[PDB]
Amino acid sequence: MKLLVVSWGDFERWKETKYRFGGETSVGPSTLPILQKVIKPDWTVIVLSDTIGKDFSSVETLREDVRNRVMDFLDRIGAGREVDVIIAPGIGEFTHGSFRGSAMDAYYYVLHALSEIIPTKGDLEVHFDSTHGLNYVTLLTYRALKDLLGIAAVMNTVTFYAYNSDPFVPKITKELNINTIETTMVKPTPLSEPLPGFDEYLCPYSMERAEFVRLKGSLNTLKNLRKEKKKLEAWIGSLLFGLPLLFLEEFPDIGRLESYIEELAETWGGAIAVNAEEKAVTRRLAFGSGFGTLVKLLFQARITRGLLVEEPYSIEKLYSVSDRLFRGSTLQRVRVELGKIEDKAIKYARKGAFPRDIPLRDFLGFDAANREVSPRNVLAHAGLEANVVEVSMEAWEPKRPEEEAGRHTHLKYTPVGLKKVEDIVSRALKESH
Amino acid sequence: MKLLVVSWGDFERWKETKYRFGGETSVGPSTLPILQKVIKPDWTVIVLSDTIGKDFSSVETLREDVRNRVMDFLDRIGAGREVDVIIAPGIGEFTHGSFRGSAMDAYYYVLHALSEIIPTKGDLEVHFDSTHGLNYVTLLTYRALKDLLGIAAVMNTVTFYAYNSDPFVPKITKELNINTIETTMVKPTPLSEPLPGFDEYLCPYSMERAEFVRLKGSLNTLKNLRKEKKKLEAWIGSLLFGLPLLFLEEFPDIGRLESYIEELAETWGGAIAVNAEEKAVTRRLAFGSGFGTLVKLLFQARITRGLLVEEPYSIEKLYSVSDRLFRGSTLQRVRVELGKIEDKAIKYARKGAFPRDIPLRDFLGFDAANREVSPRNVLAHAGLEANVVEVSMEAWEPKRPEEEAGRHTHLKYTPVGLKKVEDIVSRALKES
Repeated sequence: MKLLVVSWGDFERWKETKYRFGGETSVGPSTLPILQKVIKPDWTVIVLSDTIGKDFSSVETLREDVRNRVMDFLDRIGAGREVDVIIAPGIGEFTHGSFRGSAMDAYYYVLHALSEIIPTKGDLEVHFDSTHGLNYVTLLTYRALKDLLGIAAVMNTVTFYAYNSDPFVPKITKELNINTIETTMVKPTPLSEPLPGFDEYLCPYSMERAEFVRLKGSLNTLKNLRKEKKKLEAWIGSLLFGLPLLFLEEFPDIGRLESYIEELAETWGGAIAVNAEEKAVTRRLAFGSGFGTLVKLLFQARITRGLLVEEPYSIEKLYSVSDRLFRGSTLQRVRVELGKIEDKAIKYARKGAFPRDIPLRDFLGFDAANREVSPRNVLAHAGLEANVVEVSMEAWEPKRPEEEAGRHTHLKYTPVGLKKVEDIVSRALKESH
Repeated sequence: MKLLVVSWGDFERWKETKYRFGGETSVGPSTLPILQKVIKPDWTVIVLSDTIGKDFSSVETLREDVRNRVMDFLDRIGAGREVDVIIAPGIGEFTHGSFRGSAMDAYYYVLHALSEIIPTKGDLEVHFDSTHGLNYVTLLTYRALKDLLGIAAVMNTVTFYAYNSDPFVPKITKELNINTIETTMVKPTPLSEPLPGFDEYLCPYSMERAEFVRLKGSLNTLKNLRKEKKKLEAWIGSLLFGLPLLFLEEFPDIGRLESYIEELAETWGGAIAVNAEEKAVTRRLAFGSGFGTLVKLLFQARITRGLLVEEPYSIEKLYSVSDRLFRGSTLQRVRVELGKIEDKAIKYARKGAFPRDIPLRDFLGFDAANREVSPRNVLAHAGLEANVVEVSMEAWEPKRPEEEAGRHTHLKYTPVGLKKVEDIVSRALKES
């Protein structure tokens, strides 16, 4: 997959000029046609501001106005119609109208938009053109792209290239070169924010206190997220800290995440007041960090959903899951722990023994000291602490148990144990923020 | 400590307007006064393209010209004395001059500039304004800030704000609000990239390939990096993987890193050809990723120099170092491993036994047949692998061995062990 993303301003006010890029040459007002010719992307994404729109009879007429104007210009230049247009909420008082709201709305809207576009299977080569963009929309688009690509890198290889053209001088300019200003192999960065308190999903920009309290109090999301919060924070922690069994047992409900994001995103869109006479758009609700955390959580869930399997979890499965999610010293300590449990099963098997629903402590043969569940041991033993895990050996007739024991030995958290791990990991996630 | 960074283009062509910010109001051509009033910055930095320079006698007359007119403007709106100004290398054909070079030189030059300004001690509250910036110089400045603060976050609390104003639109604007476009607590991101091949410290932009090979061969930096490259990647690995004994033994020479950066910086500057008649600057050398990696490596070293304890390295010191340097599961893993060794030393101390210069495998009492040094065991056991570490206990008269053993028990890599570990960590960093 090759993805070209382009940050745009007022594309009608652009002058014709020449562009050099990849030994090719292009006469036109925009960088997009030569960028497509050289890079040959599988998909193009154009990111521009609401403040280009010249219609205030509706919020959906305002967008179709902008989308049409963009579709004309793509015919004007040689640009293909294979594109997505993210019409992001911009700010400021213009001659053709007025737009007010949180300036950070643009980030959260593009973040959510890009989460539904960037593929969640396969490698990503990403090209971002910033030549034509507004400073603040281009930073917030750059920030939103990077933050999602980082979650993508956990499971897949992600290369990111960024271009800007030579600055434009009215009639001195003969040919602007399109420079590469970044080429990066994107580091894997799993989500490491806890979900915030219920003040930080939607905030009131221009709305009477009681109306806001009614909208907030109407949201199913905030009600459910109260009871679910800890289990989701336990899942986030299982990627960050190297807990392969917690990852499987705590794997989120994608449908319920999809539900929360759509409810919050719909409430936002609905509270946009477009006053048609006086040419004015007020976004009376602002997005909060909690919306971005949900968008990112659902994107990390989609990226990793391919690893999930049914409820009997074998040491061999935990090995395979671990080799995708983890790297460096985290990957290696996980393998040593699975090693210790695996080697003990091989011993049990040579003796013709197959214990079932036995605590890991009894399975490894520990002393009667320390029945407490400390953060230390839960995090140091890749979440496979001896007082919280239950082991089951599915009976078989060994002949080479060294390669057979992994498929037949299953780990499970106890119902009591899982609650102790969720606290420790949830607290450890919040204490690292 | 509160810091204010701003991105500037041509600050003369800016009209008077009024700006609202944080229960305040101000009238001027720029946001800096009201930003400086509301935010009470302990220090301020301004990043401008050099492409606003007019007098092309040579390089020091451009930077001079640009610094003069800036220092005029900062008196016109009373921007105080607590200020640094970074004249970054821009490119393009302008009305009063032409500038040629890699577009990425402004990233590395500003990264270098910022690396000597940002405090490497105590917490940081960084405020960034992009209102008056060129797109690319503002994006590279933002990227350069984040890269360094991420390293500072290893050791200190770092909070970051970005601002941009409502657009100035000349023929309807009454007043412009200063919007906060970002509020973030900066995640600790240790340096996580190997040093590259000796092609990628300085690259020729417009130098004939025979002249480049000449000057690459005269740099004392690339010859001294030949030796150390592995020893430095080992150190980078020590933070990233949780190897606190390797962090101490491989702790780089800051004076020697300083001199490498300055030799690459002053070699780049000395390949800038200025033509007074053609009004044309040409940067014939471009900075490579490797220049960026050295600047970041020197920055991580200054940030953590405080953790380099005196010899010998005791289990108590390794605990102390570890507690500062590592978080989450990596910290808990390292603590359990030092605890294995400590608990052993306690048992020895109780029997009045004080083994001196004994391999860790004999101290822990291991089987034979396992003297191969694997990636797995070096990375999984916090670099304290039983075939590469030597233990000593300084004998004493114990009263509470559970408190004393920590202070009197010293670890170090064997000379053979350290070279194997360097190879394993260096390699693990390259596969990343």
